[PDB]
Amino acid sequence: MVLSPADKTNVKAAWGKVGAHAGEYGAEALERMFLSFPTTKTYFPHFDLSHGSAQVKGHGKKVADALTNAVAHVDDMPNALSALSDLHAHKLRVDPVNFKLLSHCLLVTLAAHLPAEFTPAVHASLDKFLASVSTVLTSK
Amino acid sequence: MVLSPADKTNVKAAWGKVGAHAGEYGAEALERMFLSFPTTKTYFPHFDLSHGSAQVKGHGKKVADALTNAVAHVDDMPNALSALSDLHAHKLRVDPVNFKLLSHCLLVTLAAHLPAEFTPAVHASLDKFLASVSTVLTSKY
Amino acid sequence: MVHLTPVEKSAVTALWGKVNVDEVGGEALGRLLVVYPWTQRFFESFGDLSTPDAVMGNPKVKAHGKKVLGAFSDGLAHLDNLKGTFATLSELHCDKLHVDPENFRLLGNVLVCVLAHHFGKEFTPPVQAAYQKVVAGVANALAHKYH
Amino acid sequence: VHLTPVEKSAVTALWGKVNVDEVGGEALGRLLVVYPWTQRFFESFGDLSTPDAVMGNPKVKAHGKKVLGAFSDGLAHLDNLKGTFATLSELHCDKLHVDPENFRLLGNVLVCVLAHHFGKEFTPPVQAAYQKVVAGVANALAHKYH
Ligand code: HEM
Ligand code: HEM
Ligand code: HEM
Ligand code: HEM
Repeated sequence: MVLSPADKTNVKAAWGKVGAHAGEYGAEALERMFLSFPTTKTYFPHFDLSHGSAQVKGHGKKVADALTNAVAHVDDMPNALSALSDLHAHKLRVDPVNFKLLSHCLLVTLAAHLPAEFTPAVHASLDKFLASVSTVLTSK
Repeated sequence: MVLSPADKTNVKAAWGKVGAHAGEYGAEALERMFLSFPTTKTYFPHFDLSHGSAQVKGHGKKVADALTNAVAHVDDMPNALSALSDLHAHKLRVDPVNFKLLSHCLLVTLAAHLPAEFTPAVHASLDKFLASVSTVLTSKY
Repeated sequence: MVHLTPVEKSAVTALWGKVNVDEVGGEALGRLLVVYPWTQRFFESFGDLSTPDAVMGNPKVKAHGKKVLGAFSDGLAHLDNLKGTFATLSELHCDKLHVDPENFRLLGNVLVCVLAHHFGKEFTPPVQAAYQKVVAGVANALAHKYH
Repeated sequence: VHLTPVEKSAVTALWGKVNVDEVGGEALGRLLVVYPWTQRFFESFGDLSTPDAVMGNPKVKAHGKKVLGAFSDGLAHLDNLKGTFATLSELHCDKLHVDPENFRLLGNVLVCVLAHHFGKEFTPPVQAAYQKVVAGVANALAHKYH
């Protein structure tokens, strides 16, 4: 997308209260994705995707930290995520629907931990953000 | 979509061959859309939408020039298109599916007129471009 | 669809019994309007919709919100066929309203985001999965006479 | 979405001139070039690494012909696309897990290929007729999800 200054703050604030819960939320969001949309598992063939699994956990953390670094470089995401882009778009060839699937599950995950800060405005701002991240990661 | 250097070269090169035919190509693309996808006509509830129409053909050149202007500022687009962002996203509230439709119709137009430029590589380049244009016109910033 | 297992069928009504059928409808639709601003073109008859709190505060959105849940609860009743249950509604939304069917998916996602906002960790991943099956079948039903 | 009698005629009039050895493989090829994530379904097909390699790929062109066929098949059976594509639907959704948006993408690349091939003669109302076809095909190929 193209983030409004109001988006940029709301996203840093909202993803500011995740803090140490990054690997928990990212673990939840993945599991939510894998259950709700089982096709997504197809990209993790030899993975242990069980509840509480160590791999979903470790991977959950890797997801969440990428986002934390994204929010940081929000004005320059394509440069910041250029390694991840080649991975998800050139090596892994992930179908764009899957990014919609995971962004929804992160959004659902945040709604269920941050009941206070997850207002209509911040929800919208987070949506734009995750869309923007999805855009970068789907292109070479 | 972020438009590689290769993309930027391919769009300029194939949008150049448009040139004088800007209004012609633009008019046709809007027409292709209006007929292929009836639901899009309602964003122009006061337009004369008949074949050849002075409104259609006149509007299509504005599209083509906003695009020429977009090609001119590929690296600086959300500012070059700041007006159109509020026009289409804020005020007109256009469903983003439509930009997919017009970009397509634009592509189909360009494939009809420039059959030597429309290599698969350029097709791809033009797609990422049009969809980049569309992303800006559907953003509130 | 896909089907909802008996456990999924039992986890869903349980949660759906705690949701205020008179206030959470306007909560879902309201966020659809603010999260996805282009959908505000379908509800121009509803007066002020220029700011988040206004859209949430606009009374007609609230009142029209209840009708939404109406249809959804109605669809919860008969997972037998959402297609038939939403035949009337499909024709209204599709042929007469020209609402792009992707917006169906979005409402069913905002709804799910809204359920998650109320019920915290009671909205577990398996409860989410079950609901995703419901908002999918419903969005698919509504878009049946485009097929 | 049901073509008109003059739409149906323009449709078959144009399709009857379509080089069935080429077009299918040019559309699938451009799908692969324009939408590179679709390559994931085709690791078996060999070199898909550059546009030219994709376009010149013998497996792309070959398989493309089978694509065109099912389309042609649907062009004759416009009144029941559901059953006509019922097996391919089963195939693309449950074994292949292709997301239904890609069916719509491919249909639109076929329309782009047609425009490339028949220039002016791929007129706006002809395109509209074809849009109703590829939509119907894409809808039929996704009936599995329904
Ligand atoms: C906001 C969206 C996403 C973010 C921020 C993200 C971020 C990441 C990160 C940080 C890694 C670590 C790998 C590395 O650094 O080498 C990774 C790997 C990976 N991602 Fe994601 N990703 C996203 C979306 C997706 C989606 C939607 C899918 C598929 C459903 C996906 C599939 C994969 C796969 C298959 C790997 C490699 C697995 C392995 O290690 O074997 N990604 N991604
Ligand atoms: C490549 C994509 C697009 C470009 C470059 C573009 C550009 C433009 C331009 C240059 C104008 C002229 C504004 C003026 O001078 O008054 C305009 C107006 C307008 N645009 Fe487009 N636009 C695009 C997509 C769309 C789509 C897909 C729709 C709806 C189907 C749309 C709806 C409108 C409407 C309703 C107006 C004003 C018409 C009126 O006066 O009522 N735009 N746009
Ligand atoms: C996906 C789930 C949806 C459900 C269950 C649903 C259900 C309903 C119901 C029950 C009504 C009331 C009909 C009446 O009272 O005559 C209605 C009306 C309406 N719907 Fe929704 N619908 C859905 C999706 C959408 C979406 C996504 C939009 C727009 C973005 C939309 C736009 C409208 C409009 C404009 C009306 C009539 C407004 C009025 O009467 O003033 N629908 N729908
Ligand atoms: C949009 C209309 C489409 C049509 C008419 C179509 C038609 C066909 C046909 C006729 C076959 C041959 C199956 C067999 O011989 O048993 C096939 C297989 C296949 N389809 Fe397509 N398809 C479409 C869309 C897509 C898309 C968009 C993708 C990928 C993004 C896809 C992925 C595949 C794959 C991987 C195969 C089998 C290749 C192999 O077995 O090596 N399909 N389809």
